Amino acid sequence: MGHRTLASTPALWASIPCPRSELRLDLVLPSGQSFRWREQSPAHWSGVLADQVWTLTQTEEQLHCTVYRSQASRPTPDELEAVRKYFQLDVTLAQLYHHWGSVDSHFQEVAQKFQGVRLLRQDPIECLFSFICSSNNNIARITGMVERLCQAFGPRLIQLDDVTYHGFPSLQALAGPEVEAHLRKLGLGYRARYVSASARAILEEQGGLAWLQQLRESSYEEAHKALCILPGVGTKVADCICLMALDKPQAVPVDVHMWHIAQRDYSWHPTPSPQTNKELGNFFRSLWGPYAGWAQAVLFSADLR
Ligand SMILES: c1ccc2c(NC3CCCCC3)nc(C3CC3)nc2c1
Repeated sequence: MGHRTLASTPALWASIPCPRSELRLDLVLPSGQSFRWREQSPAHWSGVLADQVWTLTQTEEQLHCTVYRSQASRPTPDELEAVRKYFQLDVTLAQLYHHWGSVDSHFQEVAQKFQGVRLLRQDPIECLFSFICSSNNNIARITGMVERLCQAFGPRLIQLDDVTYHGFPSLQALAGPEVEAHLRKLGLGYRARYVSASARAILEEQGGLAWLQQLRESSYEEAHKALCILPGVGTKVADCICLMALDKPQAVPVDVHMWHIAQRDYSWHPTPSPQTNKELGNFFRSLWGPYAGWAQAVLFSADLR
């Protein structure tokens, strides 16, 4: 079995009305939100979404989706709802791009060269453990560690060419007393202890998946504080999970990367440290407004290119 392309199997693809202004897969899927997508063929993005493998590709006006499960067929309208939810396609980006463009002139400039930078709505467990794997790491090496984590502890879904896709591990799988030693063997280093000890904390102390739904329904301030009780989850990782899985669109994760960007392109300086990081966060919330994390995604994606 091989990765599908739109050209070679058109009947297996369902289309979503989606202009390049609302979504660019190439500025979203590889741009440090999810680490589960690879361009396995030009303009064709393959990855695990809701425990199934998908390939996504787009033309000027449409997003095209295929799902690998039986006999091959088009995604059902119900299956496509997972895709709509993941890309938050209810949110009209054009309205957000204008509002940011008005209140910030550098952004306005970047925005018309980098259309369709959306924020994924990610599964809380996948997002939490992926961003625990993100510390002191580039996108390349994070992607590798997450792949090896899922290979070890997640269910095998399918093989396409020489890529074996796994579901994201459950809390139960990551909480086991052998997990930390095995994840060290896979090169996660110090992040191994964080993954295993956080899985255990969530299961035994916080009450499982119910806690991450509770944090979804809570304020940014509550949810951020709540996440920072987990081994390996400080301001940076808490802000990532807040923005990308817990619907806190005002969350702005700040590292040395976001800092070289604000230094150069915004003539900012601390009046890199916890105190200086929080100031920077506050600035971007003051400037861009209640969806500041989304505006940050445009600049970060832009900067990676
Ligand atoms: C490794 C992996 C991912 C990221 C990352 N992802 C951003 C997070 C906020 C918006 C969208 C994606 N951001 C940053 C900096 C804050 C800019 N560093 C990373 C280092």
